[PDB]
Amino acid sequence: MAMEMRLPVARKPLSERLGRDTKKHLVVPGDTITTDTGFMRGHGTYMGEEKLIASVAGSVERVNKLICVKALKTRYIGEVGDIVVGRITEVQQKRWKVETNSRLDSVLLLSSMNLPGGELRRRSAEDELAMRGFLQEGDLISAEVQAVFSDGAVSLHTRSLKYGKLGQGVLVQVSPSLVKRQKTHFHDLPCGASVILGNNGFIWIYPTPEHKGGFIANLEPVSLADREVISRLRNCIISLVTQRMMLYDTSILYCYEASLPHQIKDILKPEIMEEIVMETRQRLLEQEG
Amino acid sequence: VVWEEVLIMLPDHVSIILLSATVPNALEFADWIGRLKRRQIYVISTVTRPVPLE
Amino acid sequence: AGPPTLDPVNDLQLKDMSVVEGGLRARKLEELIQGAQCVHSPRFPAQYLKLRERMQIQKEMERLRFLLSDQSLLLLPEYHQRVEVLRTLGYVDEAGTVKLAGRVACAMSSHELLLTELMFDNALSTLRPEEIAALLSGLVCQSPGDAGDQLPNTLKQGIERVRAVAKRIGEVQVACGLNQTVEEFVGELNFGLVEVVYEWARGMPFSELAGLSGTPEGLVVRCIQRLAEMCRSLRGAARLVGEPVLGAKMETAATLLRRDIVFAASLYTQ
Amino acid sequence: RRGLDPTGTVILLCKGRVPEMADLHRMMMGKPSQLQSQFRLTYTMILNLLRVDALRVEDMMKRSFSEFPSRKDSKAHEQALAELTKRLGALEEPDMTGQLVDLPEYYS
Amino acid sequence: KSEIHLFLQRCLARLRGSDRQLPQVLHMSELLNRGLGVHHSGILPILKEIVEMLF
Repeated sequence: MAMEMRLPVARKPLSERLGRDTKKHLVVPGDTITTDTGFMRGHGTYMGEEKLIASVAGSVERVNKLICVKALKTRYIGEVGDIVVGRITEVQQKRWKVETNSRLDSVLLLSSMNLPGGELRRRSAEDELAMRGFLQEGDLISAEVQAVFSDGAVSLHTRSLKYGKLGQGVLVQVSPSLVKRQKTHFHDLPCGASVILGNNGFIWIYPTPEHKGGFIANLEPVSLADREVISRLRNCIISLVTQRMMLYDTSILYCYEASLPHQIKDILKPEIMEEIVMETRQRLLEQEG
Repeated sequence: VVWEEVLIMLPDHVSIILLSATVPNALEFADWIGRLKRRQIYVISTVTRPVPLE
Repeated sequence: AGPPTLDPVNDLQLKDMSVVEGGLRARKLEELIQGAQCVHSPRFPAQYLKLRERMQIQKEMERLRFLLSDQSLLLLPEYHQRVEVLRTLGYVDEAGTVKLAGRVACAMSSHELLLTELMFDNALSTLRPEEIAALLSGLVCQSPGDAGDQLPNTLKQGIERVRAVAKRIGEVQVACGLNQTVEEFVGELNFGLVEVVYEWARGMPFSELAGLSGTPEGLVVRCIQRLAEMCRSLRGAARLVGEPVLGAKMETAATLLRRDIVFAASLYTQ
Repeated sequence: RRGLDPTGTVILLCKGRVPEMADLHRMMMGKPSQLQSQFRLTYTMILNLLRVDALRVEDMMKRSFSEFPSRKDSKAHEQALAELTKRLGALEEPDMTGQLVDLPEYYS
Repeated sequence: KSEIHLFLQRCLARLRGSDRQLPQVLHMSELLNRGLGVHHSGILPILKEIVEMLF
């Protein structure tokens, strides 16, 4: 124990460490985008006088009639059939309110919820009294968006077996633009734990559920060999998410394997992160390429 | 195809009651329904339709 | 050794390439067998029988795996040919990932292919609501088509800017592995009920509408309530893209279409 | 109705020519057609099932009724596969050395 | 016929006057007066269920 005290170091700009030239088209608000006979405005732009004027910093992406600008920092926008993770912040008479890093709050209707029992027994006003008992304040769920309201609000449902209240683990919050769209956002990484890559920016890390809805508590001690894996994935996720890297299964597996040689406690330094991110970059380069 | 798609997508907590009108090969259609779902079905058929008509 | 066998090629005049080629393999195989080595050794028959039995065993297990295999499905090649046509168009990108243009079509009711390309390829989004409420009738009118030469000059242009999109989707439809002709694909679209819904939407009484129109007024109301559903579902697409220029004249058309005869329905409503 | 009439009658009215009775017997006196299947694919089903991911197109394809005459004995199919694969290991390797080198080519 | 004209009187007169007098509804209620009826999906649903109401 020495309580090391280093000194701040000036940042090196322009990313000269690798060296690349962009071939894209970049704009800033006020710039006049192509103004041909007929075009359709996207999200990020607006129209003035016979002019398509960009309204946010980013890069233009067009698919065959459509000029739009993709910003690099926004809040989550809901879409149909999108996996999200949220937390209960208000319990109302006939609904809950969930925060999922959006411009508003998200509503979980009582009509869409896997009540205890998991079968056809009954649904009446007697359940309304105890609905506010089990889904209390500050709990974690994992649901799926149902529909889009008329003011940007999102309604999310829990009509499956893989959805419901979550258990033990750790949570890491990042920006909701570093999660890669896929067809399987549920993963069972062969390390000793699992992960859910929420499209809204919520990353949940929990141990594998041994064999085989919130009915089971399982509030019993977790083995020592599982915590070290969860801490390793927590630190690796922070490392990959920070500089640029877009997140998905192979990048996390690659960095996890790359993180074995030295201890989990000592990886917080600016350079050890660099020597791991560069190694993952080149391993991805020698595998994809 | 509408009926087949519904029947496959229908969950296992519902007890369906099919009402056909004397379909010949009904002894295996309910076999297939009773095997797709972990459920047991019963088949009833009659003869001698009343109010005879020529 | 055998009586002289008739020539399968020359004696019976069967001038089939397969027949001649199979004959040549048979003669070549007999010649090569005449120089065989294994026939001579001590236990050729027993090990030959063992090899035969083993070959049948391998064949039986591979047949059983093929029976319990996904490639055994009948229409799976058709499903693949119906996926490649959905990928050549920029809807699906690579191996089960859907683009943004592929998410607009999911939240529709009918004619997803012809309607998303119309939303993108700008041919309707620069017209007044009372007209685009008439062009959209050609999809679901379900009647024989005979237009009127007294219609405006823009309608005689407005009709082929969607048949061109039909003659743009048909070529990729046919040359992708599908067995549906391009012409019968364009034959689905007909424009019998195009002018009547126009004066109907402008706000003219139905009494002379039925008289002038050459069709009974029983399918008009159903075509209307079919049209109003797609106009109610295009709002979610205009909102998803973020282009309220069309989403405003479409909302005006939607409120301009709701009459009171449509909602009459039955006797004991209330 | 359930006895609420004396009898009932179904008159066939031919007004243009003789109705070719020989097909009349095929329809009146003849068992109904077998319950076949007309499962087919359209863009709407695939598009709807691609966005949400809880099923697959192969699952609805195989669990349909057109594959019933094939999948009725599937469990027996993999059971026989397992038994036959076990029976594979019980066969000693035939001799391939010496003058039996041409044995596989001779078999072919 | 009095029963027909009173059931039809309480059925048809539940809507606007412009729609109350139309060639289809007069050409159908006239044949309904004599005791006849034409039923197919090419007529108005309110006129569709009137026939089965009387039948």
